[PDB]
Amino acid sequence: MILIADSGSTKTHWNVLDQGRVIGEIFTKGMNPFFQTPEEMGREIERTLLPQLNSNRFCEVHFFGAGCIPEKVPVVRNVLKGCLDVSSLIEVDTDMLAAAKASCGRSPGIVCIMGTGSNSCFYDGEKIAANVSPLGFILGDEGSGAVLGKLLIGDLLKNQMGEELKEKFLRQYELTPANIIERVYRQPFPNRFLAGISPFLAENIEHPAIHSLVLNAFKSFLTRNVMQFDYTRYKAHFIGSVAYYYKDILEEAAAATGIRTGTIVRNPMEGLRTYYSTVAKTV
Amino acid sequence: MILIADSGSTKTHWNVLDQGRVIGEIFTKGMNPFFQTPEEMGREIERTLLPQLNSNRFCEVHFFGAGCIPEKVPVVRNVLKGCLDVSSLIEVDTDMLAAAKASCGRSPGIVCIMGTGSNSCFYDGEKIAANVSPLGFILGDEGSGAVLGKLLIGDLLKNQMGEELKEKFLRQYELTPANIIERVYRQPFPNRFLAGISPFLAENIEHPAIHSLVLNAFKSFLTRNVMQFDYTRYKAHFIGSVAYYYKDILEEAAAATGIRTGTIVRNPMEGLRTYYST
Ligand SMILES: Nc1ncnc2c1ncn2[C@@H]1O[C@H](COP(=O)(O)OP(=O)(O)CP(=O)(O)O)[C@@H](O)[C@H]1O
Ligand SMILES: Nc1ncnc2c1ncn2[C@@H]1O[C@H](COP(=O)(O)OP(=O)(O)CP(=O)(O)O)[C@@H](O)[C@H]1O
Ligand SMILES: [Mg+2]
Repeated sequence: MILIADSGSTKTHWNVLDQGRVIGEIFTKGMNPFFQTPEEMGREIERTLLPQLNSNRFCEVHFFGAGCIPEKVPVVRNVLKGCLDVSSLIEVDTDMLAAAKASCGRSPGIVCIMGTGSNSCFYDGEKIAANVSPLGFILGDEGSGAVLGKLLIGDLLKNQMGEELKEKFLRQYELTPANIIERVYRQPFPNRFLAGISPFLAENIEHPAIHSLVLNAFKSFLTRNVMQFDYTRYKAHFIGSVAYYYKDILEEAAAATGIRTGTIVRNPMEGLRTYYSTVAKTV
Repeated sequence: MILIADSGSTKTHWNVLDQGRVIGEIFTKGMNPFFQTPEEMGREIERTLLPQLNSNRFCEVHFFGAGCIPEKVPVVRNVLKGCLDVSSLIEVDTDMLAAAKASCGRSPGIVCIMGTGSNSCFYDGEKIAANVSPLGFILGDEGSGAVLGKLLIGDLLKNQMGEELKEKFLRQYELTPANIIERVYRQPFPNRFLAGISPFLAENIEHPAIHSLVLNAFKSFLTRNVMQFDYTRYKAHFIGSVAYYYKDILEEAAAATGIRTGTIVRNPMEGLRTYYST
């Protein structure tokens, strides 16, 4: 009856709300209109989503994703209307707004995403009222998986972390220094590659130098992004796998910088379902 | 007459030496064999160097450049041989070895380059004996023009430096944030773009936040790169426009970190002239 989606770098999460039930665990590839053509997006829904659905008939669709800024929402709406039989309404907005709806519902707060990339905004309870452009894995995106990966690879290859952790990393991911350079400078989606090797931090978090890398990265995200908003007045909510799997260090960073922490959740899907059952039910 | 050259990402510096005199000072574009075919290098030499010479006869050529690793030495040497009339010797090596010969001559030393990129090595008096791979403008290249540019843009756009400096930057270079994202992530030579806007720091160095940016970047270069070497035994030499035009801050970084600076020079040409005169 209702279809909801949150689209990230790696995957899109789809949920169906129908007759008081939730059907989750429906995944496709990411669906970012800055990186995919309308025919690529259409091909992807047709081939990978529709087979997982009993029907393509829906009352409403609420699609959220990276790249679904104003300029791109008509494109995405178009793709969806061509694949799905939607009787009422198709909403398209950003992953950030999904994170806000999930974590804050209908009330105000500071909302942050910490996954492959990172992002932060002020949500007024209805819409994003302010935001800090992340700037990508090179210039910004502090605390993201990609930046964590960027920091780690720099530390290991420059021998900042000793021989053992370096060789353990290269052996684990079957990388040479030459391969890493190739992938970072000369292949598509280097941010994805870097994020993909960042779990090495969580696995080795016991090492003081690893713990420190993560702590400093997070402090950097908070001071450069979150502290731009009225943080002494509003809780900051965090959504994403980086936020979640390094939750202890994120709280440590917040205590050290002076930020009131709120929700820390792995993904916004549970919160979005709450949104569409409770608050958004009425409209 | 002998011809000496030091080639980086921006320029190739050439000197003609004859009878104890420097007979010409000539610039062409950079010639990196990883970024140019042998053909393209030949054309650039013929079109831009040769018109600036009054003969193409040299006893020796000594060409130093980024990318001129052993793998590429035959390719570069062949282009030079096909463009010039050299009687005795064509030597081809790295910009790093040029910095070493210039700053150290025949004595050991720690040698660093701080230009568009950065690099650090130990020179044993004859050849480079050890080095720290720079890792490029994303992963490494601490203290480089590219990285200074990267730090600046982040700081300005994320409002860490005030509104005035941000507006001044965007106005000066006729840039929007959209343009910047485009140039950094989706256009060729993003490191060159970043390095190309880095002079804004030198132009605004009296601003505390600007000075702070540069000091911290230099500290990071020293701790991550130079300190890998036997720096209490050898003084560290610095070659490059970034090392030169931020000399005072580099010395401050060095004193803060316990590194003993030697030579700080804009480029190795002076030193290379001394080298070939002994
Ligand atoms: N168990 C785990 N331990 C450590 N890191 C993990 C992890 N599971 C995932 N990650 C890391 O989290 C990052 C991606 O998390 P997430 O799935 O939230 O990103 P995403 O790309 O879908 C959101 P966006 O694109 O909006 O930033 C990657 O860096 C990944 O390696
Ligand atoms: N007067 C000046 N003040 C500050 N920065 C300067 C400068 N002149 C050049 N730069 C910057 O220095 C960087 C390059 O340094 P340099 O001039 O040594 O060239 P390079 O590193 O490409 C070696 P080569 O000269 O052989 O090409 C660029 O970011 C450039 O804009
Ligand atoms: Mg120059």
